[PDB]
Amino acid sequence: TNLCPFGEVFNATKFPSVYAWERKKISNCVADYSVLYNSTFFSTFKCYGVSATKLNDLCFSNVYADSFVVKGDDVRQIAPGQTGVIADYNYKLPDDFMGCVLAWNTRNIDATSTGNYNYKYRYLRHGKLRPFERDISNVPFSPDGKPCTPPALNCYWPLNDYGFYTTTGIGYQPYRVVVLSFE
Amino acid sequence: TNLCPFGEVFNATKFPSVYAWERKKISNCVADYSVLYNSTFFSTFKCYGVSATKLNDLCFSNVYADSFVVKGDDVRQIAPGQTGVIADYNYKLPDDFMGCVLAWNTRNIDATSTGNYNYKYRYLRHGKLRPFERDISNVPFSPDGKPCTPPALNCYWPLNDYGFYTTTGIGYQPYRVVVLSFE
Repeated sequence: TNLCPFGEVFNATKFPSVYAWERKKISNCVADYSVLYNSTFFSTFKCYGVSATKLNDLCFSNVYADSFVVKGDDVRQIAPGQTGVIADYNYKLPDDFMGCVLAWNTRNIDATSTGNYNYKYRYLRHGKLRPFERDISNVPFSPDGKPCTPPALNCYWPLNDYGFYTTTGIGYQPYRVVVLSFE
Repeated sequence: TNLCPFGEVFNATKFPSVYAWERKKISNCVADYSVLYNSTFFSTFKCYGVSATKLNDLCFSNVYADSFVVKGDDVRQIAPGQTGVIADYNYKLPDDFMGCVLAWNTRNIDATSTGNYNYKYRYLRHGKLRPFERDISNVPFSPDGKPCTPPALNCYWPLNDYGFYTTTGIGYQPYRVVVLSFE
């Protein structure tokens, strides 16, 4: 009884911004993938920290699922040991990560001809994130560390919008991402 | 009844050369990964053609398993859409591949300080292989296509040995590869 709430993960109408990534717990449930929508085709499906003795982990029966959107060229940062703005300041996996990263192109729902700017990422921060840390503040940033009031000079806004347009290359298109941690 | 022949696949003492890659069918059985070896940790675990409604394919219940050895720098050729000597002349995945590619570093058992030369690959051929095609011939090769009898000019032997040494970078180290097709 109780089927896994994978629909809430893969088929959610809205996905979070990566700076505001969301986690859902999946445990103590039966998996029925037949009640998900068809046509969710993973262009990335990469698993880390898996051993032959623990191949049963790919049944996904006890899992945390983290969801967010990035641009295509940033999907490579959702891996252990990566650097760049997403890994450093938004969503960080541990080096010893045990889990899988799934991504799929969502140009058709997440991009517009006029530009969808609803998804954001943090580009400035005082410190990189530890693994599975999350920062949701939107506080003026000063390089020197001092508190800071716009329009003061050397005072910056730490988030930047992705701009998702319908007529750009794949590296600039939106990807929904789900990271499953074996647990 | 019947526990999966995964031991035969993952735990074999000798692996095939990639030109002479081997296939094993795994179906009508229940998995017991416990008897497999601890210490087999996959440095590559990448799945292709998966969709959300087919996530259960990752239980690996009905599956062909292809095994062989390549060097580290060649593992990237074991993916859909790749070119190079291995993809072209040894082992070809189709563009529409539905399955997972697993690899792990085996310097410890497949490389020697003196050089292990038991693993081979084809480096000369007239034409690229079709997906899942296997060529185990070893007849002399002429670039003009004509029949060939060594020791004549423009006559060559089409297979080369990998040389696996203990004291080399990871790109030159041996990797055991298991490709699991959801077929």
